[PDB]
Amino acid sequence: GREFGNLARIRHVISYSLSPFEQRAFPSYFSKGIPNVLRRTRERILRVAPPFVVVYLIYTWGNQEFEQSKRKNP
Amino acid sequence: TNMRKTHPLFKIINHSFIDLPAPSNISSWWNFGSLLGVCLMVQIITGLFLAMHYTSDTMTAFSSVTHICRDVNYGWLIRYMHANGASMFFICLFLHVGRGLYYGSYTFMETWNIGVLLLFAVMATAFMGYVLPWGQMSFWGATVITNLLSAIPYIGTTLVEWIWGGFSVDKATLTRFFAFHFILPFIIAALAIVHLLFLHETGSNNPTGLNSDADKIPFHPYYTIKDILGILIMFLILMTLVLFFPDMLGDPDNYMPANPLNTPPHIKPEWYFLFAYAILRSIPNKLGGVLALILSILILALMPFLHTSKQRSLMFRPITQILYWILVANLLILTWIGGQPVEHPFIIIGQLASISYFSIILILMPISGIIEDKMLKLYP
Amino acid sequence: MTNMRKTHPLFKIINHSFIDLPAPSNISSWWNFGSLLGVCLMVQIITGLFLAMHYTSDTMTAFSSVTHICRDVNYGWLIRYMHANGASMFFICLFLHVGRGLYYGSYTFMETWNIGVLLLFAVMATAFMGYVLPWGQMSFWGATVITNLLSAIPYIGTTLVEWIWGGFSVDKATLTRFFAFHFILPFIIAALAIVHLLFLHETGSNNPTGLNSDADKIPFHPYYTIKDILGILIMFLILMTLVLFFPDMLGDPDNYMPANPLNTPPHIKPEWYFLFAYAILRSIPNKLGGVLALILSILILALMPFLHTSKQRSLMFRPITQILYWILVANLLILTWIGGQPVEHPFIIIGQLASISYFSIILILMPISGIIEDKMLKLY
Amino acid sequence: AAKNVVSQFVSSMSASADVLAMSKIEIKLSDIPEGKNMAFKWRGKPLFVRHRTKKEIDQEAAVEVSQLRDPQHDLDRVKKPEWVILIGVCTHLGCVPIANAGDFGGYYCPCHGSHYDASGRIRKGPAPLNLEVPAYEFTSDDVVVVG
Amino acid sequence: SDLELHPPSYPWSHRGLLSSLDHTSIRRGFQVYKQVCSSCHSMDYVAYRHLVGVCYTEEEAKALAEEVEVQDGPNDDGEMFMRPGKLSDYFPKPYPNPEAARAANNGALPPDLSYIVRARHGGEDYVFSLLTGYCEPPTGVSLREGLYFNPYFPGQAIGMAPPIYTEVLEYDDGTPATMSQVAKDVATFLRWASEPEHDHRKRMGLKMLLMMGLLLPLTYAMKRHKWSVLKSRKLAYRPPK
Amino acid sequence: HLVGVCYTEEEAKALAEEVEVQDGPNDDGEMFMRPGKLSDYFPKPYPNPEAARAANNGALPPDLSYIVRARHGGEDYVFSLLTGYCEPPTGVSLREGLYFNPYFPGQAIGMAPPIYTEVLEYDDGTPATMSQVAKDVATFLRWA
Ligand SMILES: CCCCCCCCCCCCCCCCCC(=O)OC[C@H](COP(=O)(O)OCCN)OC(=O)CCCCCCCCCCCCCCCCC
Ligand code: HEC
Ligand code: HEC
Ligand code: HEM
Ligand code: HEM
Ligand code: HEM
Ligand code: HEM
Ligand code: FES
Repeated sequence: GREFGNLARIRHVISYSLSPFEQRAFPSYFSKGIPNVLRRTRERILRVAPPFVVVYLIYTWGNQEFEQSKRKNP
Repeated sequence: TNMRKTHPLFKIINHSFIDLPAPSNISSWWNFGSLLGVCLMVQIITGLFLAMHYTSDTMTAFSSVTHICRDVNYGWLIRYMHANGASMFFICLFLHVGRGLYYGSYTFMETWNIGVLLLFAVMATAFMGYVLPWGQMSFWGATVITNLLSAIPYIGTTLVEWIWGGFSVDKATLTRFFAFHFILPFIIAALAIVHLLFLHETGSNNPTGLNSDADKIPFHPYYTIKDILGILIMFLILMTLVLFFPDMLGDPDNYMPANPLNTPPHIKPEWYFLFAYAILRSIPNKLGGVLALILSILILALMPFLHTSKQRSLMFRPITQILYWILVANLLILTWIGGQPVEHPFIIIGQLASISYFSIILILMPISGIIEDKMLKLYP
Repeated sequence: MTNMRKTHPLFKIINHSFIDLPAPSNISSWWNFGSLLGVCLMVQIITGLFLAMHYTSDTMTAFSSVTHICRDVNYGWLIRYMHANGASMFFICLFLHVGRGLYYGSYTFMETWNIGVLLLFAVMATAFMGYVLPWGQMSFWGATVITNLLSAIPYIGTTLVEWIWGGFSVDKATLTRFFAFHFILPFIIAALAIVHLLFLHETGSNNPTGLNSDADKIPFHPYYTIKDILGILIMFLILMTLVLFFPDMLGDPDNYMPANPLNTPPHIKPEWYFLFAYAILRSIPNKLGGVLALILSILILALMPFLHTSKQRSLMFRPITQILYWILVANLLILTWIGGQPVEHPFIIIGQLASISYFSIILILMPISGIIEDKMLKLY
Repeated sequence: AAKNVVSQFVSSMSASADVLAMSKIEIKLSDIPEGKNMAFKWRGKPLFVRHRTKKEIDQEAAVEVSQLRDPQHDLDRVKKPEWVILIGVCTHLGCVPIANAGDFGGYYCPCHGSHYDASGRIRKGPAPLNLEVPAYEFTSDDVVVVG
Repeated sequence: SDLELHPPSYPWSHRGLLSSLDHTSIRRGFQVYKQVCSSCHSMDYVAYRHLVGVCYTEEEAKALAEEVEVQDGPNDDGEMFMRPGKLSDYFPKPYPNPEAARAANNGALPPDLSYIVRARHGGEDYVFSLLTGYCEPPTGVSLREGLYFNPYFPGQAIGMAPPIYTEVLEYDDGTPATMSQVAKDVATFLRWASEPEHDHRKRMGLKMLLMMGLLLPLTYAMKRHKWSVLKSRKLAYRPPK
Repeated sequence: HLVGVCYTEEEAKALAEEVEVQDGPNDDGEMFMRPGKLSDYFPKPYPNPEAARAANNGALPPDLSYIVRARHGGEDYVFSLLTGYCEPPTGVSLREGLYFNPYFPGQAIGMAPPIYTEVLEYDDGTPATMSQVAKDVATFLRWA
């Protein structure tokens, strides 16, 4: 019903591909991976990390407050 | 002439797994639901090889479990594979749900509703399966969960007596829980077929949230080999969890036989229930706590009506991204609080976490979408 | 607006299958029978589920659990005897359904026929293990007899039988794994029946005349819906007068004793839907040959599509092959009677003649009769 | 990996160590004299074992095969005719036979009055068959291991 | 009291990821259990056949099983009789029912030690801390007679008398039976009693680690092959303007 | 199982308290000998089948819970067995400890003839003839 041939109408688009036997499986892996990993980390770390940082802070505070609650009160 | 497009058994396989058009840019998170199916299949297989030696009588339940772990050839592997596979199944399920929330996949409303029915079914299946080995925490968690389920006025006591088969958890409860734990995964498999059918009616979703009809690829061999790699990775974590540390996710107190006379000093379920249990400890009302549990599962089904944006995914909505990660952080907080004793300061922390949870899902996310629309010069 | 019956992705399947399915107008009451089988199947599952809620698969507490179901569980006797008599009525509907398929030439649908033969093997295995399950005398000794004739296979039979047994005899490992297999097999039968209906609906159903029925076709609703409700109510009448008036006319009295390996019964026989197979087995003086003849009896039932040497599909206009068909049906009745008899005079020679005539009518005389009427009607 | 895990599950379906423990752990001792028949508990069934003499060997060999209710000679029962190892179970109702009695010096069933010989062939009673000879393996001659 | 004391982490020889158990220590700890701990505690889920190929041979475990009597039966007159134990028998009960165990131990029931390092927080370390941790009670607490002060037991009031002292038993291999050595050996044996599959599990884990370290890069290489069909695809646009 | 069928709760409670049932163990760990209750099963004559075979000369008396449903003929078989004890014919010799009942398979039963005229006394004044006793016990076994 929603197979190939009637998904969308596309005009004037040219696409180029190679055989997998002509190109490398890992072409310039770390030289183009570590900059991209660092770039993706740069775009997402300020929106991901600080909730988990404040969760770690609340977790350590709750643990030390539980240990102080179990402690004696002279 | 070919049997792929003509044979009616192979036609469904061809249009569901071989020649199904899929977006070319879906990331590794789209593996997880497929992983869930494999996990379900694995559980069923291991469950069948657990049903060949398990005896569902109270005098011979724990002894039959020890006979599996000690005398049956690689019965320890089957049982601990079943338990850690249930845990990895809930890991995949939580990440599948969170990916559906992040990338705006709840616009497929029927797929979302079949999903939340599947979530209820697998939670019930896990609870009854944990009742089955008849340990101390199995019996006491069953007693706690059912006698708090008794909180509906005038209906609750008769309902919990009819669920129990008596005055408490006893041999009738164990037999009927074995039958129900056996019967539920096949209903789960049928609902998963309906889930996949409702998805394949409308196609799947890409991470950008745009229309993926401009660039679509066949499912085979691309997502076939991607799912094979995901299955291998899932098996790596599963076999590491079963073959090196079989008890980071378990409870030692379930290795004692069930004693109705002795109550444990601390009673808690598994971690995938624990956050809900924290909400169950948040409100000091019985019926209010039960409704807090039920709405804490059901507001995920409510969220298709909470979309107030004109952009689907969160890839271009950074404030709602921050608020979503605050929600996931709050879920981790509730999971930690649920396995803690009922003592200060965990009460106010759990109440604040439940208030933040319901405020973020109910109130703050549509307001964030509205003001993002306003800042993109869309809202009036 | 739109038509919700034909455009909904879930309701389209029910509309295509049971509502707007084109059906022949002239099909007789025998066309009810297969639908009754499906109803009987789910009836079995429902009763089995409640019989799974109080039964313990353990040789110390199997017979006592069955007596506890019969005496102490509220209406447990009703559900248990409904399960047993509905198994017998399931085989009654099975034999009438297969006889309809043989008489009216419905075996030309080859994939549907072979799928049905697979369903037949699965339900026979399910009923055999379920009969082993209550752990009476006849259950234990019938399991012993069937596994010994499985052990008659050369060089792999002994290993296969000690691996099916889980030991050196029939014990609680065999009982537990038979409980697990008897539980899980009807869902496989249900999925296989879904495939069975899928192949039939993509090939269409057959009229008793054998002609092309596309000239006169009617929707399934509301004709065959109400016709199948009437058939369901008649099937309930026979099942309820079997469960409420004669609970033990088909049952075995020696099953009401606890299982004893020391005491063997004077007569060992399986239930009445295995008796013709046992009589075919008992005739040949070779155990490997007897098992070979049993499996090839059900396989020549499967091979019946390849023996069709007539230009007319049904037997409506073929009276010689009609006569041979009723000789075959009466021969099946004779084998059923002989299978419940001991090996005494004159049952050996009668059983040998019955098996020889059964194989000769299925293999030899029916295509010869088809060729004879082909010549006799100037067809070739 | 697939062959390994299939082997794991197939070996799991096979016989466990508990059921393998109940067989082939029986030790028959040498302090049992001539003609003294006792029962061991093998596979949940009684097992009569007795040490015999050459006179009983010739007496059991004098009984013909074709005229029997169940045709079996003495050499086809055991390859050591001076050791008799049978199952002490009544084949009709399941009672316990009593050895060293009767005309031929064998088993006696008190529940109905069956007379057995020293080897175990049916001689009188409603039993339509003989007594089944279990298999055994030979260690040093003081010890024989049944099964 | 309400405040607790967590046991520390002792460096066992089986603490590592692939380090198996020390079977000489399991044999010595079995001798400790048979000579000391079997008077009050039970081992219902361990038979004498489990010791074959782990600590003892077939004939040694046969002699160990034959050293004790088992109430078998019934006889042909319907009576229970003593018999020498065989390899299929489990370890014998000290008391037939828990009520006589509570009567003979002043109310407290000594638990069945088949999972006691699997059912306690901290594992066999805690067991070691229970056995070498007995001390004089501090000033302020005055426990009831029949109890003893152990700071590692919850509530610090244990009903168990201190069972291990120096040369409490003799070892057949000429090992000095100090109290710490006996406690370490019985902790190793109780670790084996909960996990008889421990060494096999670690061997399968080592094979799994090598096997997955082989097949993650290879499956990743096939994925990168089939998807580097598309990951070097170049698209261009030619509008007629 | 007898309340609402043949007795009231007081009569069945008195019947249960007539007989003694072993129960326990106590806090000291010993089995005591309490009076019976309504929830108790019917008392076994022998603790194990081996002493049953010893007390009845090899033959084990079976459980008469489904002895109607375990035999062909039902309660007709029980009635013909209890009222069919006759002398053996000539040509067959019966050893001591066996009795000739033609309805038993093999015709040499090991059960001594249990019922005779006025073997017990009825509460309602029914004349306790042998056939009446056999009919009543066959009806009761059919109920059981
Ligand atoms: C005449 C009526 C007198 C009474 C009047 C009252 C009315 C009764 C009905 C009248 C009907 C009038 C005719 C209309 C019906 C149609 C024609 C018909 O049925 O004719 C009778 C039929 C003739 O045979 P037909 O099939 O027509 O053609 C064969 C080719 N010559 O003949 C037959 O079919 C006969 C079949 C005989 C079969 C005998 C089988 C013997 C062997 C059986 C062995 C089975 C068991 C084997 C066991 C082996 C192991 C022990
Ligand atoms: C009789 C004097 C005993 C001897 C010999 C051994 N133990 Fe024991 N033990 C005994 C009692 C009465 C109790 C219960 C005390 C209570 O308050 O519950 C115990 C308990 C234990 C436990 C469980 C501790 C826990 O926290 O649950 C362990 C692990 C234990 N004992 C170990 C142990 C060992 C290793 C022994 C052999 C040296 C041993 N016990 C001997 C009584 C007696
Ligand atoms: C002790 C003298 C008994 C009395 C009192 C009753 N019965 Fe009995 N019965 C007894 C024995 C030792 C046996 C074993 C079988 C044998 O070889 O004799 C039986 C058997 C029965 C049976 C089963 C018959 C069968 O074919 O299996 C029945 C139905 C039976 N007995 C009935 C019965 C009734 C109704 C009694 C009360 C009047 C009764 N028995 C008393 C010994 C004794
Ligand atoms: C029909 C298939 C299944 C069968 C036959 C089955 C059977 C069993 C049995 C016999 C046990 C008890 C043995 C044990 O101690 O592990 C068990 C435990 C368990 N099962 Fe399943 N199960 C099935 C499917 C599932 C599924 C789908 C889940 C996940 C939701 C699940 C989760 C569990 C859990 C969590 C336990 C407890 C593990 C433990 O405590 O050891 N089971 N199951
Ligand atoms: C029982 C466990 C579940 C199984 C086996 C399952 C199975 C699947 C499968 C096979 C897919 C298609 C592959 C994919 O897109 O990743 C899928 C997609 C989806 N599932 Fe689930 N699912 C489960 C739970 C859920 C739940 C609980 C929800 C609801 C939160 C859900 C909602 C969805 C949605 C919205 C999609 C489509 C999103 C997309 O394709 O982009 N699923 N599921
Ligand atoms: C998944 C569904 C089913 C379940 C859970 C199930 C379960 C059981 C159980 C627990 C018993 C033993 C109870 C008793 O007989 O006292 C039993 C007996 C039996 N079942 Fe099933 N069953 C199922 C489906 C079927 C089907 C489809 C058949 C075949 C028509 C069947 C045939 C039998 C038979 C013949 C018995 C023996 C009844 C007797 O005691 O005489 N069962 N089943
Ligand atoms: C196991 C239980 C079975 C069920 C639930 C079942 C179900 C059905 C149903 C619902 C139909 C359509 C209604 C009808 O026309 O009768 C049907 C037709 C059919 N079945 Fe089955 N069936 C079963 C067993 C078998 C077996 C064993 C065979 C093979 C001998 C078989 C072969 C056929 C054929 C050939 C038809 C088409 C007949 C026609 O429509 O003209 N079925 N079955
Ligand atoms: S009872 Fe033993 S021969 Fe009949």
